Amino acid sequence: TAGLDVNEVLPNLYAAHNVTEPGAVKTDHLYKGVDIDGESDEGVKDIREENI
Amino acid sequence: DIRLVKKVGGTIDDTEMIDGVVLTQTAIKSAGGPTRKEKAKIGLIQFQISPPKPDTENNIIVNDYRQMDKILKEERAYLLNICKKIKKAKCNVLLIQKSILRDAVNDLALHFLSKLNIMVVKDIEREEIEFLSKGLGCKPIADIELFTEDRLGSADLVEEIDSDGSKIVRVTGIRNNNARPTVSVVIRGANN
Amino acid sequence: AKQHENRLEDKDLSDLEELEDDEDEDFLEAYKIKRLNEIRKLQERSKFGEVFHINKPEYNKEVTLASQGKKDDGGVYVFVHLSLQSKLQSRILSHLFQSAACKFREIKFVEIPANRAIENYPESNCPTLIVYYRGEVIKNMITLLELGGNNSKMEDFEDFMVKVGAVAEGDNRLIMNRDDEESREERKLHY
Amino acid sequence: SLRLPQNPNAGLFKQGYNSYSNADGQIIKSIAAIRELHQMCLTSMGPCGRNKIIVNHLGKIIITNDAATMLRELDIVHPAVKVLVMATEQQKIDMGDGTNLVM
Amino acid sequence: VTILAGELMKEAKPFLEEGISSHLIMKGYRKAVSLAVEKINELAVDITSEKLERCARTAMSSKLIHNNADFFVKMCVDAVLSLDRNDLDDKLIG
Amino acid sequence: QLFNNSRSDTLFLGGEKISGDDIRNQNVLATMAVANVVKSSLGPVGLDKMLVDDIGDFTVTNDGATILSLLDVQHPAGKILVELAQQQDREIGDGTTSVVIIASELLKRANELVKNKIHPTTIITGFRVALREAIRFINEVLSTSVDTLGKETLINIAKTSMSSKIIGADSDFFSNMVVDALLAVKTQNSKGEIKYPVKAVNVLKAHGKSATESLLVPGYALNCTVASQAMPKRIAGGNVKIACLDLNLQKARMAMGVQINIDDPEQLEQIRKREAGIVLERVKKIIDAGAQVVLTTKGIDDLCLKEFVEAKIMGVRRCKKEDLRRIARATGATLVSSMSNLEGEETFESSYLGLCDEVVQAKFSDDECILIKGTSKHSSSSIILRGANDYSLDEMERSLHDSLSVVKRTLESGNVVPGGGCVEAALNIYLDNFATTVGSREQLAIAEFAAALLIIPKTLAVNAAKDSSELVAKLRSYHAASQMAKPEKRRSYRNYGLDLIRGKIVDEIHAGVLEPTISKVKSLKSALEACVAILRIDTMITVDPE
Amino acid sequence: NFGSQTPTIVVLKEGTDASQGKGQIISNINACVAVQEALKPTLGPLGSD
Amino acid sequence: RQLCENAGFDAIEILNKLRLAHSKGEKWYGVVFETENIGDNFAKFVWEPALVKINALNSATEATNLILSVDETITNK
Ligand SMILES: Nc1ncnc2c1ncn2[C@@H]1O[C@H](COP(=O)(O)OP(=O)(O)O)[C@@H](O)[C@H]1O
Ligand SMILES: Nc1ncnc2c1ncn2[C@@H]1O[C@H](COP(=O)(O)OP(=O)(O)O)[C@@H](O)[C@H]1O
Ligand SMILES: [Mg+2]
Repeated sequence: TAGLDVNEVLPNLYAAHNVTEPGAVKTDHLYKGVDIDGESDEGVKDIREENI
Repeated sequence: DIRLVKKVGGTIDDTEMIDGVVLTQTAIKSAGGPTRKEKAKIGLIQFQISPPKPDTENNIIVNDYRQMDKILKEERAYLLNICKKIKKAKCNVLLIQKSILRDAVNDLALHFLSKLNIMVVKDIEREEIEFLSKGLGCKPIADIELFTEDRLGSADLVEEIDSDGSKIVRVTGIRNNNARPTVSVVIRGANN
Repeated sequence: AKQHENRLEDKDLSDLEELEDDEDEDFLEAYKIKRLNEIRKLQERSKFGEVFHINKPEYNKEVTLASQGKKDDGGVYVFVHLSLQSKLQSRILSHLFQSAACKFREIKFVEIPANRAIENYPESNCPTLIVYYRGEVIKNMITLLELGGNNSKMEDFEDFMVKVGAVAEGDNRLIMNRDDEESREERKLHY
Repeated sequence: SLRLPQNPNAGLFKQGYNSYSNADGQIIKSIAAIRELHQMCLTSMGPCGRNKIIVNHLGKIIITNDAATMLRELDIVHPAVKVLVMATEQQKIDMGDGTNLVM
Repeated sequence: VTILAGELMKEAKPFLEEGISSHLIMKGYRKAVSLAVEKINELAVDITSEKLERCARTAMSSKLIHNNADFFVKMCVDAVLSLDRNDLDDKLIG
Repeated sequence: QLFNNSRSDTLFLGGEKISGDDIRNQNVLATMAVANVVKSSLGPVGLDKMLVDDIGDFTVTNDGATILSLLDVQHPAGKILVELAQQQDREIGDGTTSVVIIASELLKRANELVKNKIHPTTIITGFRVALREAIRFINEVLSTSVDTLGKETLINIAKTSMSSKIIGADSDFFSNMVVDALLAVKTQNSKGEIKYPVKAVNVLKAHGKSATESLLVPGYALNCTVASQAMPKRIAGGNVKIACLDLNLQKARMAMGVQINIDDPEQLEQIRKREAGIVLERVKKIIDAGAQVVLTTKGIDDLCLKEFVEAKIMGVRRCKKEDLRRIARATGATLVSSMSNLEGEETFESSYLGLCDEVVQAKFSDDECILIKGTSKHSSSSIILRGANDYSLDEMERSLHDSLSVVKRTLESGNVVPGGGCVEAALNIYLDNFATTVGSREQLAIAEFAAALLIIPKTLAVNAAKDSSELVAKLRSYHAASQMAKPEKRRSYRNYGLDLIRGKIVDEIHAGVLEPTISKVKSLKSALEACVAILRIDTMITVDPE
Repeated sequence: NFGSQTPTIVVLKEGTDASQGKGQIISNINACVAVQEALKPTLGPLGSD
Repeated sequence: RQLCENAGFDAIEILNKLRLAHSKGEKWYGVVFETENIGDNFAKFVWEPALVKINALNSATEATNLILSVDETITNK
């Protein structure tokens, strides 16, 4: 629905979760999500600052 | 005297005045002997080239098996000596009228003319005889005995081009130089 | 239902012999005797076969009496041609009469000049084709623009004879039904 | 040969009644029947979702991006699709949130 | 309002034929209309001097009484002056 | 559009009367209604369609040539685009899908100019000055045909014609096939002018293995069955003589209107014998000539088959007229309509016979084909297409037939240009600077003419289901710098287009896609002449049938 | 099983309009442009009624 | 655009004059029907409130964005 190619946006987002929880605490890879408008690649700049 | 020939194909920009008399009909291509003619003598045939018969219906009987050999030989002989007189008069281009009532040509007559490299056409309108005769300077012919060289015209190039599907017969130049020449121009266009 | 009728209906006396080895003799020969009798009737009815170039006194007999025939209502169709040698369609129609005369011997083919037919006839209306039957005019046909005009063919003339009831639809002599031997040869091979 | 016996012992039930077993790929058809209106929901989820025109027989129009709402007006024939209508209707009544997801 | 909305939809026709999504076209107008409202506030004036007459002549355009504005505007301005502030009852102008 | 107009108010016409901008809008929707089926078929990303005849029969077709011919439209404004698709197939043989889209958009984009009170005479004048300026720019931007040490051109030309087809993936195999086919069937005419007769090669509808394993025949393949089954099927040895006859060889009656009449019944059997003997005397002299293979246009009766079976001659009936001219032209024989000469005698000379190396009858999925290979005088070629069914091969037949016309033009005219909407995007930058020079009202006509030319590269991206503005904006950026190239090669930012399989802008010369420039010339004029025909109409007068 | 016909179950009712494709939203724009054409010449003092 | 087409004037000469003359015609630059020319509207005493303009753009922007977020049409019965 965002006018992006799903074949490139979907597996780019899997890379954030294929790098699973290393030995360091306070991992911030959980807030990665899709983006409707903006930057390329798509993992959103967190859903954080966005407040959604 | 100013005939407007309509040919579907091409564009309007390709329209130009043809020097000689352009023919609308295409060639027969039943034999397909000659391809391109140069310095050809044009003749206008009004009679029909066929085996010997009057215009009315007839009855031919066969009382002996030897009569068929004379019939099959003499039928082509009537076509042969016509081609000899055509060869004696060195007439290279022939124009035959429509002639719905009597057969204009056949496979036998086309074969003898194929060896002599003589093109032939059909489906000529009766009203266009004034345009072809006055334009090309060729008097018509309606009898084989009165066929001679003085009644025939002349031309430098007589050919039939195939310009992207649109087939047209074109004549270039007339050496008779009669009193009042004629005009012929083909109209080309994308749409009919 | 039609598969049983096509064995006899769609085969002449020459074609019925194909089923001599396959079908029963009594079933086949019973119909061959019927079709043989029909062929004999056409031979007796073959009183014509060339164009009758007539003149007027005679018209009052040839054209009309004939149309009565036996008068058993043995009617006879009589195709008249008011010929005019100056017209191009008239000479075409004269050729069709002699061609059809050699085939359909039961139908009478009549020809006469149009100037000698009717007092001061319009030359523009010629050639004229009239069809008599039992003294009554079945068809007063006008010039051949209906039948193609200058491009009239033998197939168009035979089709007109079927419309006026002069020849049956499934007649083996008509060019529409008289398929070529090479045509039937290809059908048997591809069957 | 010209005509079948047309399903004998069919007078046990009325002519209008029909059975639909799992065989003959009918469960695949029920999944395909869901796929007809499910693709309508694809273009209606999210912030970039597109609303839908629904003209009723009375003429009252409602333009919307919400599943539970759009499925109220559409008269459905397939019973398996009506399970999604009442499932989304339960979602709207109880929580009032997340109806496209149910669909 | 109508000949303007149709032009925006007619202008959105070839973009929909292209691969432009629907939300991209709406984001442009919704972001541009915010500047148009602010720009119209700058085009408009804060006029208080000179104390109605001129505004009525333009509202009567495109119909019958525009040519007779010399007579109807003189008494039409007196219609609203009878009404006081903060009431503005429309049924009194029946 | 809104409602129907009044029917002959104080005009007294038996039919309908309409006028104003309503019919001008109906012509735009009419050209757009017939163009929508052509939109999805453009470019390699386009998909095919199927037309059902309401009798079960269907045919798969991609090109808009025969699709619009089959679609029976009753609106006469749409008939001009129907005939335009048929016209472009005759002369050029490629781009029927593009002229319909270009002609429709020129009318669609010019519809805005109508309600601006710009007259159509001024609009077409602005289009025509843009046309001849575009033709000269096309004549400047064209490239030579050498490009390297080797040829490296004709293999790439086939890929453009072969794209957007079912066998576009197999174009690498078929590219060598089409170039080897047309180089074999060349001829000589007009004292040095080389010609390439299209359709001279035989396209056979075979079924079997696959389109990838389609064997190219080094010679002509005749599609006909053998007469008798007891004949020899394979004829080996060199110098196989080919006889091409057309006269009537089966037993026929006498002259067309004569009647046989005889009084003496003794000679009734003799006349029957000579009618059966006169037809066998012709077959006797062919055996004396020693023709191993004989071909006849007409039928062959069983009276003639016994002599061919005995003497081991290959007699084939039911040949067609157009085929035997190519057999005689390839094998070196001459067409014989009848056996005669200038003399009164009747005979047959050995010079009439052709020559070939091998003749073999092959059968593949109920398709008997006589494979004639090794013509000594002149070479020939045939392509045996193989696929699923006959209706799928009709798309392949049209795909190959269009490929011959495109490869015909690049050899007749060596000038070519790249694909991917390169010249369509280059003319926009050239015409924008020219539109400002002319000054007056023709600026909008030349400008909107340029905007309509961009629809070709836009449709490639819309049908690809990708983002189109990014590719068009990048293609616009490179072409924008081409006019401002600042010559001193380093003249880059030209000869680029779209790459749809990857979605990038790369060099079309290295990618291996080209198209002849003459196709661009005739398509633009024929598209504009069709646009002139629709714009100049004001009012319609539809008369009902009596 | 209860009938030899086995009718295929349609999703929507009979008579329901068509659905997704090419030209759905364009028809709504052309429908608005059609209504917009009637109100087009009525603009300004030199218009019509 | 349409305001001048109904007046019978050519739109190209008008629309070319509006764009290139906004520098000296800062804000009160518009069409004049009486003199068949283009000039300042402040001298002609033609006025109009701003509330028509704000509600027109907001209603027109809301109208076009309503169905632009629609790609379906369902009509029962
Ligand atoms: N601006 C945005 N950026 C990223 N994700 C969003 C944004 N807006 C909505 N979403 C996501 O889209 C989803 C849509 O949920 P949805 O089912 O439409 O909610 P509702 O039940 O209100 O319809 C939400 O779960 C949310 O995570
Ligand atoms: N491989 C390709 N890459 C980019 N564009 C192509 C390619 N193949 C074809 N095209 C474009 O498609 C257009 C028309 O293609 P064409 O072969 O005429 O289609 P059709 O065979 O359906 O008529 C050409 O103008 C060309 O630019
Ligand atoms: Mg092509």
